[PDB]
Parts: sequence; C-alpha cells; structure tokens
Amino acid sequence: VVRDVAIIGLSGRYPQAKNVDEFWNRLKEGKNCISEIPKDRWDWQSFFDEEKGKKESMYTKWGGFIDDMDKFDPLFFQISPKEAEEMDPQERLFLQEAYASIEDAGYTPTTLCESRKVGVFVGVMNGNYPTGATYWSIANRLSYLLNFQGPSVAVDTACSASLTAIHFALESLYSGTSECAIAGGVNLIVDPVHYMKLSALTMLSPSNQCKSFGDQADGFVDGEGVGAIVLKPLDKAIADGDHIYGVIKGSMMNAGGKTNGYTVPNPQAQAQLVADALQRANVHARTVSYLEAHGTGTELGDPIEVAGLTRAFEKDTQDKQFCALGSAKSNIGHCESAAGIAGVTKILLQLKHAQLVPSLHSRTLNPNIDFTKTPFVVQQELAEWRRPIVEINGTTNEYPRIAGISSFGAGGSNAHVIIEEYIPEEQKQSSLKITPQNPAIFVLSAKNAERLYEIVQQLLAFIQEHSLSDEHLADMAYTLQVGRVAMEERIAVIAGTMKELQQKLTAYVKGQEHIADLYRGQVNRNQEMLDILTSDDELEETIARWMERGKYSKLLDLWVKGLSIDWNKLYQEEQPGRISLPTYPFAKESYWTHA
Amino acid sequence: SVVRDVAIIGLSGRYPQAKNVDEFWNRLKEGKNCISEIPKDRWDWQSFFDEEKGKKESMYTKWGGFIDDMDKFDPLFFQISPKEAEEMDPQERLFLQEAYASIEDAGYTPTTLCESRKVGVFVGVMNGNYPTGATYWSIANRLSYLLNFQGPSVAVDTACSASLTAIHFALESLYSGTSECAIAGGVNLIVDPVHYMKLSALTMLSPSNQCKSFGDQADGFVDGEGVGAIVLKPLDKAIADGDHIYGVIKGSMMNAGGKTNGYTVPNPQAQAQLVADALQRANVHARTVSYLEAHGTGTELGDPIEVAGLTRAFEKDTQDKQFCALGSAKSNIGHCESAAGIAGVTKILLQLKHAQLVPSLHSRTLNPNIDFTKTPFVVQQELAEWRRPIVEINGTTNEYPRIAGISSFGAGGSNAHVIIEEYIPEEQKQSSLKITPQNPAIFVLSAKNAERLYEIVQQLLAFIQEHSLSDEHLADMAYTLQVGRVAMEERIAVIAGTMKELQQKLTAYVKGQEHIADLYRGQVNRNQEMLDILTSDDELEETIARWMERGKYSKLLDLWVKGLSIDWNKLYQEEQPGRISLPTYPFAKESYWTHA
Repeated sequence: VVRDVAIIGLSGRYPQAKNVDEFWNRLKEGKNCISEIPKDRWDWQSFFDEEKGKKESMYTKWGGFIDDMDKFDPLFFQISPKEAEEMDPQERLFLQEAYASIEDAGYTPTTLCESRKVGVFVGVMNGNYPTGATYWSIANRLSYLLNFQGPSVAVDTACSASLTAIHFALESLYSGTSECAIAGGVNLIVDPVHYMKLSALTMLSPSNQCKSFGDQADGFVDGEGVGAIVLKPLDKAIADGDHIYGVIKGSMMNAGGKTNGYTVPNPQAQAQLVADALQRANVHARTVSYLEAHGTGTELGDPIEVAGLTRAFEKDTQDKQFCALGSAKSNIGHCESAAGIAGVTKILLQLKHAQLVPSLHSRTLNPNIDFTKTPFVVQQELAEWRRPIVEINGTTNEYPRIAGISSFGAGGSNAHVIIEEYIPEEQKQSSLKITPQNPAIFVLSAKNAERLYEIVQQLLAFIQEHSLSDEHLADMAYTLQVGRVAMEERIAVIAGTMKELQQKLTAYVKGQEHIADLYRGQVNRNQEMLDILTSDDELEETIARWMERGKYSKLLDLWVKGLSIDWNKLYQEEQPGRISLPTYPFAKESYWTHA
Repeated sequence: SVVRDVAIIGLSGRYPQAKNVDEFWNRLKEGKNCISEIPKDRWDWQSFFDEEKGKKESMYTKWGGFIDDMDKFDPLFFQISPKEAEEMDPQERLFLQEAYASIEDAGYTPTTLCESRKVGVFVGVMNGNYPTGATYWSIANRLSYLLNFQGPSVAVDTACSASLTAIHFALESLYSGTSECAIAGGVNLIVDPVHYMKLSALTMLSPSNQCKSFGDQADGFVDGEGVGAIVLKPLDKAIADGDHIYGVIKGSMMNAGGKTNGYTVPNPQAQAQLVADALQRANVHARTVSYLEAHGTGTELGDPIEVAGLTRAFEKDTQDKQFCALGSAKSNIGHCESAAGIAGVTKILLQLKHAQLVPSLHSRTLNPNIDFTKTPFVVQQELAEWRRPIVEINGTTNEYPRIAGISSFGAGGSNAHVIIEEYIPEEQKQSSLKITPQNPAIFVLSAKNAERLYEIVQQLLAFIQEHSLSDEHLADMAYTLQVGRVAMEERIAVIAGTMKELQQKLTAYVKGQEHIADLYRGQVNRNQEMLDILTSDDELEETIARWMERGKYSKLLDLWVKGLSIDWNKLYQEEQPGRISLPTYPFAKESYWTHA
C-alpha cells in the first residue's frame, strides 16, 4: 500500500552549477545558463546552416553545457586508466554524483543498509559515445563498486526517464524489494549527431532562450545535467535522525496513446495522470501552491499542458489564480532525461529556503493562453513561499508547502510526482551540546595530501557562506565521524568552539608544521604495527576506557595512524543528527576515446 | 498490491529457423541445432576473421543464431510512410509485428483488449547498433501510439535479463492496479560487425558452433537473434472471460550480484538468495519443481557457480537429490541475450502445452567440475513425457501440477527469476454451442488486399491439417475469427456445418473457382455512401437483430462482406465460446534499410 517516502540525499551537476548550492544561486539571481557550444566538443560553424529542417546540419549554436565533462578519478574506484577511457562519461558522472549523494546523506556504503538491499534506477536515453550505447553498465558499475545487492536497472522513457525511475524505485520500496534506493538521471552531449537529429525534424529553438509559458515560443534549448537522490521510508528515516529534504506522497505514469500525429501530446491523458497522482497521494488540488511544469517553450505543447492541468484541478476545485507555475528549463534549458531530477532539485531547494524563484522569459505571456481562466499564476519575481490557507469542505486549516512536477516524453510517455515538505517535531533537547568542557572530535581523511587540502578549504568556505555556529558542532562531528569513509591520509582536530576550528584549519592551510591539538599520519606505513596493537584485547578495553575517561588526544593519536574505531559508542545516550557537508573533491583527469 | 496469480493468454516470437512458436517446438522436439554461418547480407566475415583470441578490431567466430526476413516490414498496415520505416530500427518493427501477432493469438483486438485502455508495454533491449542511433523508448512508444495504449510504456535495459526484468515490472504494475493488461517481451538483433567485435575483444564468445550448456569443454556462448512477446492478465478475470491460458506466473524476483572478485564475475550467494526469495513469494516448495530453465551460457566459470547457487537454494528446503530436470534453449538457438528470458518462457509454455521435456544438446558429456549426483538436478538428454511430481511434503502425499522456473543473469551482475505453473481447467464442458448442420457456424476472414486473404486461407488450411482440428473446435474457431480479428477492407465469409465442408469451400476458393456455395466476396472501399444510407435507418439495427435471431445468416453475410459493422457478441445470447490460437495476419515482406 501507498505510504510516505523520504528524501535524505541530493547531488547534481548543472550548467554553470557544479553543485546544488551554485544551482540555487543561479535560480535566485534569475540567471540564464545557456551558452555557446564549447570548442572541445566540436566546431559549430562547419555544420551551421540557417535553414530549418535541413539534413546533416543544424541551425543552432547554444545549449546548456556543464564544465569538466571528461574529468574522472579512476584510482578512487580502483579502475585502470584504459578502462576509464572506454567507459561512457555518463557512467562516470553518475557514479561520482551517486557517491556524493550518499556522502551528503551522512552515510557510507557499508552503513547505508546492513542487508545491502539498495536499489539503483537511472534514467538515460542518449548513447552517442563512439564505443556504443551501454546503459545497463551505468547502474551495474555503481552496484558492483559499492556492493549493492538490490535491483539495478536502467530506464529509457524519453524525457521522463528520471521521473519514471523514481516511480519504479518507489514501487520497489513499497513492495519490500529494497530498503533504500538511488534514483536519478543523466544526459550528456558528446557528438554533433545529437544536434543534427533534433535540427532535422525541428524541435530546437534558434535562440538561446527556452521561453516556457511565454509568447514567441518556438521550441526548447538542449542542455546537459546529472543528479541523484537517496530514497528511504519516512518512519525509518525519522528514527535514524537523518535530515530529510522532503517527502514524496505519490507518483503515476502513463502514455498519451493515439493522437493526431506521432509525438503530439494528449491533454486528456495528462489530466487523468495528474488526477491519479493526486488520488494516490490523497492530496487535494487546492492545497498545491507550486507546480513544476514541463515547459519546453513549444507553441503546440504549452497550451495543451496548461489545459490538461486545468482540467485536472477543475475536477476538485473551481477557484482561479491561486497556484504558482514555473520551470527550470528557462534557466538551464531542456536536459531531457535529467529534466525531472533537475525539477525535483529545484523544488527541494525552494522548500529548504522557503522561496519561489523567478521564471525567465514569462514577462510576455502566451496570447493563446488565458491564465485568468486557470488556477496558475506564473512566477515572475523572487517571493517567499506562503503556506496556503484553504476552506476545504467547510474547515479552515493551514497545510504544508506542497508541490508537483510533471515530465512528458516525446513518445507520449508521461509522469507526475507529488512532493511535500517535512515538518520536524519540536524535539531539541540538545543534550549533545559542544563546549570546551565537552570538546568535539573533528576528523578529515583523503586518499592523498592534496585531496585533504582541498577538503579543508572547501569545509572552511562551507562554514563561511552557510554561517554555521557552535550549535552545529555536534552534527558536524557526527557526520564527519560516521558519514565519511576512513581513508589513507588522515588528520584530526579537537575544538570546543567554531572559531577555534577555524583557526586550526586555517593554520593547517598555511605552512604551519606544529599546531595544537592537530595530528597527521598515514595508514600505508602501518600494517604490522596495527596488527600487533590490534592483536591484544587490551586494544578494545583500552580504547573504551580512553574514550569514556576523556582521553581524546591519544585516541586521535592512534586513529590517525590507522586504528579502526566505531564512533557510535562515543555517544551512549541519544544520537546527533546528520547534516549536509561538502563531499569528496574527486580528482579531475581527462580521459577520452578515439573514434 | 499483495502477490496474486497472473495468467498468460498470448504468445508469439521469431527465433532462428523458427518463424513462429510451432516451428520452434518442432526444432526443440527434434533436438535440432539452429546455429548457422553469418549471412552475407549482414557483412562479410572473412575480412574480419582472425583466429587469435582477444585481438582488437577483429573476431574469431563465424557462427550465430540468425533469423530470416530481418529487414522485412509492412508499413502500410500501420499507416507509416516508406521513408519513416526506413529510418525505424528493425527491432522496433519486429517487436511491433510480434506484439500484434500475440494480441491476435489471444483472440483479442486492440479495441476490445481493455475498455479502459490501460495496457502496459514493457520491452527489454540492450543493443542499439543501428546506424541511426539507439532509440529504445520508441520501441514501446510506437506500439502504444499505433494501438492507442494509455498505460505504462517503458523500455528496460538490464543486460541479458532485460526481458525477464520487464516481465517482473509488468507483474508489479498489474499488482499495483496501474494496469489491467500488459505486453511484455524482448528483442535482440545483430546488424553491425561491432556487435561481434566487442564480444571477441574481451573473449566471451565460443569459437565453435555449439553453446555447450552444462557440458564439458565449455568455452563460452554463441550469439543469437530473437524476438517475442506475451500478454499478461489476472487469472480470475481471464477465467471469467473464457480466454485460453498458456500458464500461470506465481512469483518473480530480481537483484544484483554486488561486489565479487572482478567485474562481471557471478556471485553464487546472490543467485541462491534470489531463487529462495522467488519461491518465497510464489509460496512454492522447491521439492515440487520438476523443471528448471537455467541460464546455461556454456561458460567454464559460469556453469559451476550457477549449479551451486541453485543447489544451495534448494537445500534450504529439501535434502533430496536427482529429482528435478535441467536444461536450456541456448544449446538450440544460442544466447540471444535480451530475448533469452522470453525464449525460455516460450519453451516452458510449449512443454506444458505438449507435456513433454525436450533434449538438451551437448550435455552427453557432463562437466567434470560439477558433481550432479550431489545435486537435485538431472540434465535432460532425450525426449520424455513430463510427469506430475508425487511428493511427501510435511507428512502428506499430494500430486502437484507441473511447475517450472527460469533464471536469467546479466553480464553486469543483474539477476532475475520467475516461477511458472500450469493451469488446470475445471471440468465445465457443457458444449451448449455445438456446431451442427442445423446450427451452422459463421466463418469470416478479412485482409487489407486479396493476396493477404489468399495467404490467410492457405495458412488456415494448413493449421487445420497439422493440428488435426475437428468439429468440436468449430464454435471456438468461429468466435475467435469473429471477435478476435480486425475487420479489414477485403472480406469474405463462409457457412459450414462441419469441418470437411469448410475444407472443401476454402480449397475451392484457393483454386480459380468463381462461384462457390455459401461463399461471398466484397470490399469496403467502394461502399461509404451505401453503408451510410443503409445505416441511417434504425431499421438496420432492428433488421440485423431479427435476421440474426430468425436464422438469416446468408443475408447477414451478404451485408457484412459489403462493409456493414456487426457486433457478433449478440449472436451468442447464452454462455460464451472459448478463444483458441489461430494463425495471425501474414504481414507483407518488403525490404527497408538505411545507408550509413
């Protein structure tokens, strides 16, 4: 039966946004990330022809392109350089983003699920790499390297592949086939044929603007993207103390069927799909305050889109101009398979910051659409997200910030998902208060010294722009203790306040060779030493005694050498909460194949 | 929702040296090897042929399972321009044709398949080497669009288990209520030498022409082509509708191997857990299983791990040995990858229908590394009737139906399993629809043009011959041809009270006979305004009802042949006949290809 499913992790790469934070900054500023075709992909002048519909040519020079496309760190995953050269960049990027999402969740593959029943569902539709289309490997490699014994399937459903993958993951969680799932999508542009095919049958706009729900709409703009989320039942997530971005209440998907031409959308199917999604989620349409439409900026698509949603909403309520409307495609373009995950990321960011971002190019609305006759009001300027107050069935009540996203493929496949915010219960005992009398333990590890240096710099910045304070010390320590893999190069710090942590990390960044309560070491040099020290049960008794009695200094002195420690026993009573911190700074090396 | 029985009501597929299921059964029964040389229309093998194994930009093989009429299509049937069909992937074309054939075999038409039109489509595919790019979603989206299916339409890529995973997803959708019917299947085609070059580079393909499953000297598998589909539907509803059921699916499960001592290395523990969970869901005791369609790729590493995993799974429940059969169709048709699961399902269904176990080729010399005496399985070697196992589960003798299972494992670690059980009809054979000269049947055949109708007549005559159909099948045949076939332009009808009379009249039609008793010809293209004026009157409806009830079949056919639309359901006021399998539409064969 249907039940609440929680989102506990998030990560993605989008045009002019190497992470979610930069993506939020771009959305907040109303920035257009559409740019020219980079020269490293191919030269556009040779293939550029203004005539529309011509074969073996394109009439566009813009698109959403992500930086560091061919960058990988194979040694992290124990992969030879030649293999990585033969691997599809989509597989590499999805692997990195999935690892980053698991890190953001405050979880490691060993502790993600003891049963190891973790599902993997990736949506992808383009395989233009010169070594052939191998979609299954994208998920199989992730399941193999991280040792996931659950479902690992790649889904191809056109522009709604990611959303359909999320739906399948939800179904697997409901059926008990899995306890956790990695759901996401990826879309990369690596061959001019990608643009040639689209230009031949004329869906791409000639300009650099995907004018969603605007006048003069003449198609969408291609873009690249990749992202993933970690799904988990709400009750279990609440018990574990992990942070929840949002809650998924329902999902549905169908096909348009027979229309007046292949690829022509069907409003009736969309209306039925949205109605069924609300039915499953048990959500009244009047309570929805935002809606992430497909919004490809197509003359034909947009009116049909709005009409379908209008009918679905009119099935329940007759009010008008009470819901918002927008799309991230106006910012980052149409990334196809990753469009659904990008919209989900936008919704989660809006919920976190409780704000509605502008929708570009909607200043002049489509004359063919009469929004006054519709519940929707296209967002135009940054505004705080109010909780809707409604009069459902003669009873006033304040409802949480609810949102929905609809993704529709070119082949008629359609999907929809309902997302609701999480309202934590007022349980803030804060018995884990960090003070100089109860100093915290901060541990950072990396494969080599350079990666650790970048980790330190990234953490310092993250503290700066997020304005973290002393109340986050316990959460930070717990996340860095039982949320990060313990690697070769290792260091630790003891701090009773945030400013002290700032000072010591800053000293480490500079060429300071001795710092108070700071330790350095490596595990490669210590195998037999760790073996002899671990041979004794005195090790276990000693570590327990020297944790309980307050001997943190020596505990770190040994942990840095290579000693393995279960930090859970350090918190006998209650448990801190995981939070989001910068992920591992994967090395950037160029690997490519010759056609 | 909760697990429940799901029935199979349709089947169709194309396999090497087998254009349909009947020829596939004939090949399996004869113990035939369908592996042959590479056809010259695909590419020349001598240029790329190098004996050295693992060499780049070359292959060390010249054999594979190839299906005939690969580039043949009938676009005008589906209202498709020739250029579009040229641009369409052959996998999409073949899957579309096979899905239509399966729906026809079910005794169903797209209009009447489901009134709600919630029909799911799940296709497993992993190779997209066509020169126009890999477009997998279109394979299912085109089928949903042409036939107007408003349910899920998704393409699945899970390596060698894509078809089985698609079947699992369709079952889950049926359980959740997202759909009432589903088209599940897979397809795998070889159209580019890169397909063989990649496999030869990392050395999985055997150099010989034999996929020696569970045999000595095993050194890999042999590539093959295949395509097939099935129609799924809840058992209770299918029983109510009277449709024929090939078998019943009790459970399905799928997982991944995880971390092993190398990428693509199988994990026995994951396979054992998968099989155990599948039996758990199906509520089937392992001792009751009498057949098992293993993956059986004929690999030195794979086979012992395969047998060990199944051995552990079975030992979880029972400790008996040498009581279950074992085999694979890959020894016959090779390893078709995405279509391997559907091919094995088809083999199991055919075995259940004919209640026989077919030989497993190249298993005469068993693998020395495997001690089958320590295992429940006994590899089948010769054709034998399928006994119902009599077992002593928990101190109670009972005779159980013929149960079977099939396991498909991908190269990336993905695994799948399905349990199939036979259907035992209840003894309800009132036969109140007996066909006699006093109650003659109505036989109607329609086609786009005259040639297709001619081939339909010939195919039906043959089908009667080799299946030895008799008078007791007349009602089922008439019902299937009435409410199971689309009513097309070229149309004819016949009135017959016995099978021999039908044979005589159809044979006369085949020959150049211009007048035959109780035989009518006509077309619908010439009759639009005539049908409009005749249908303008409610006298039409009253008249057709009167002239059905009162026995005026001759005039009813005289008008039906012209273009009149008739609902044959009212012709059977009491009870309802049962649908059966009859030859499908003979799609025209025209060559369409693209230039790279």
